[PDB]
Amino acid sequence: MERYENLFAQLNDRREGAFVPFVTLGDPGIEQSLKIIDTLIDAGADALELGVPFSDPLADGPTIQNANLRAFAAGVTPAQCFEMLALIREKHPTIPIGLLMYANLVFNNGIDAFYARCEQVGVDSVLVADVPVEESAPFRQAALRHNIAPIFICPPNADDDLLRQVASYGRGYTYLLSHHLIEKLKEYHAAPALQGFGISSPEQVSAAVRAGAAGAISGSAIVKIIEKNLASPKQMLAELRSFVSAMKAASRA
Amino acid sequence: TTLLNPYFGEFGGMYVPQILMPALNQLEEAFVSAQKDPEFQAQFADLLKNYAGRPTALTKCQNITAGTRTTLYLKREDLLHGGAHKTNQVLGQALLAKRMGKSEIIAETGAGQHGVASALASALLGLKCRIYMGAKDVERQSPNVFRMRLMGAEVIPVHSGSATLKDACNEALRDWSGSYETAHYMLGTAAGPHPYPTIVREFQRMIGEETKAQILDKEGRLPDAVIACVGGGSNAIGMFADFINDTSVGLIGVEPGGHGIETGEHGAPLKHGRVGIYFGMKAPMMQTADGQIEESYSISAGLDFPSVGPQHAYLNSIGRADYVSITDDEALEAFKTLCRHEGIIPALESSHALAHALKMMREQPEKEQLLVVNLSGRGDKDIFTVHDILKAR
Ligand SMILES: O=C(NCCOP(=O)(O)O)c1ccc(OC(F)(F)F)cc1
Ligand SMILES: O=C(NCCOP(=O)(O)O)c1ccc(OC(F)(F)F)cc1
Ligand SMILES: O=C(NCCOP(=O)(O)O)c1ccc(OC(F)(F)F)cc1
Ligand SMILES: *Cc1c(COP(=O)(O)O)cnc(C)c1O
Ligand SMILES: [Cl-]
Ligand SMILES: [Cl-]
Ligand SMILES: [Cl-]
Ligand SMILES: [Cl-]
Ligand SMILES: [Cl-]
Ligand code: NA
Repeated sequence: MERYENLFAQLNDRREGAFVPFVTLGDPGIEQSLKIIDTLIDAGADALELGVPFSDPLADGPTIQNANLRAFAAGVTPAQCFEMLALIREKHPTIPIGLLMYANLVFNNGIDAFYARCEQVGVDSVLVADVPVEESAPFRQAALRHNIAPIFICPPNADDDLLRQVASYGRGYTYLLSHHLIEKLKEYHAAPALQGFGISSPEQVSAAVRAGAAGAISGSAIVKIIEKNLASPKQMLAELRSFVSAMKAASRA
Repeated sequence: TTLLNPYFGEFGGMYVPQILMPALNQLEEAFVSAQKDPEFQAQFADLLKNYAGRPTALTKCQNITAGTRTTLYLKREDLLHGGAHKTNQVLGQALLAKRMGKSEIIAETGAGQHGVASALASALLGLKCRIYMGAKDVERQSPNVFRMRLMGAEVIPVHSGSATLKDACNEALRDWSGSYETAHYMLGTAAGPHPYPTIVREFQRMIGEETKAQILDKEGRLPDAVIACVGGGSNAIGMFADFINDTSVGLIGVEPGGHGIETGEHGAPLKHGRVGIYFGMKAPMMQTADGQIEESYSISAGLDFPSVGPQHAYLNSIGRADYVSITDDEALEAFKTLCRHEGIIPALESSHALAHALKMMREQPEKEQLLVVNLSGRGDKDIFTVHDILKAR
């Protein structure tokens, strides 16, 4: 499988950017999370980024911290997350699926076994939030051994050595935080950039693509709709549908 | 690239989001520079002497050891300004912050002692101090919170997650990732991402240096063993560091056994946890079978960091240091013993170290042994805790 490569080729042919929602698996419960994810796809998500609930999500802001708490309240475990992942891939064969993980969950039962499990359920990439590229060797090697793309954050202040490492070591896409970085990354033959952090409106999706990124990632904006509508799951899905449709439209040529 | 080795064997490292790496790299460079700067060394030594009250005494305990072949000394970190060893390293880290042109300090605290230590260092050196503390902890440590605020620190209650130490740690780091141009993160133990285990050891190493000089002066030889409690590892590594190369000197670290290892309600990750990656480091920690981080339990809240410094895990793995545990009840007995027989009220943290030494003596009373216990703090703060337990009995 080369699902990211295939997606970007297809999007390029359509002069289109990717829109990529971030949600927490199992927020606010297993069955509703599965429905949420199907809704995001049916509204035009090009790829998914999916979080596994973790006790101490250091790199996440209040919205996503709350999503993890909701998932824990539902008794969601990583094992249950992997069952969900298998079911999602089974429903949707081509959409790239990326995980946002913390190191302890990857290291816990053995790094190789974690990536093997990702391969078995049909995941495409893993971003390990608290592994900097300087210490990523065992993670990216295991990822690549199991046909998983290791994803790295490229900070807006990244120096030249960091740009070169990210361009060399990452695959699938480069996670770019919110035009110079974009051009350097292209120069160093990095995986295509997706811009993430604080993307909450169509205008920002369009701006990311115009700057030369291959697409945009949105999480807080999407999870806020979940939080807003906890009492009304049916309306939750309608609001998710209209928001994703609008955001996806903004990426179109 | 780093200037120094971030690992101790397989333990340690720098497991932080990419955005925090410049902050760690800046700090390592500043520390390596400072350690080679005689002017920095002289300023640090001056604050330690004339503000904190170093050197601290080394006190023999004949009343406790009478009739056995144990000689016992207490290294009196209880006599340091602030009443615990944490003062040493906050003064060094506050000087580092100034060296880096930082005007603001961020710290975490659980049982409040690191909060108070950070606040007093920040007051002395004219830094703007903000302290993150889990809301549950803010509730159960109101004396310490009041001290921090008297010293002009801003105390920020943390509601996220379980509202305890690990959540306070997380808020401190999130803040630092945005503020590190102007703020230094004053981490409170010899754990977390490199370079903190190294920096905290070096800024606590005078404990062991002094102990070595004092024991040679008083006994004409090195100790048979030095014994220190292990919450995160700072007072222990400070006592141990100068003796690591003295291969005859035993290094014994004491983790809290809580209600007993078998009960599961303990704080002994080094010997009874499982290696994980969290807090920026690879280390033994308290965690569920599927890798969620848990809490340590001890009568002594200061021993509740749910992992341990990576140098301790390394010294254990190569057999250079031995680690044991002491239960709440053993610590309470040692607390009572020291009050009654030496007129010193020890911190319940330190009482774990004392309890193990008492065991070493009592189990084998005709064994020749010269022991030093690191008395990491005074126990005024614990008298209500001890009163309440003894009353409910
Ligand atoms: O991702 C961050 N911000 C918001 C985006 O995440 P989210 O709002 O959860 O989608 C974010 C914030 C801080 C950070 O550094 C550290 F964790 F070390 F403190 C790393 C990432
Ligand atoms: O994709 C993520 N969040 C969703 C997009 O951000 P937002 O839309 O602001 O929630 C996201 C990515 C990485 C991350 O951790 C770290 F940066 F350290 F790698 C945290 C959140
Ligand atoms: O144990 C810690 N702090 C001591 C607080 O002392 P006290 O006030 O007595 O609870 C402590 C704090 C931070 C840490 O690493 C990281 F920053 F990454 F989270 C590791 C240990
Ligand atoms: C905080 C504290 C400790 C535990 O911290 P370490 O980093 O393990 O030394 C021990 N003793 C006292 C008095 C403390 O305040
Ligand atoms: Cl390279
Ligand atoms: Cl001296
Ligand atoms: Cl000397
Ligand atoms: Cl002598
Ligand atoms: Cl008497
Ligand atoms: Na501990």
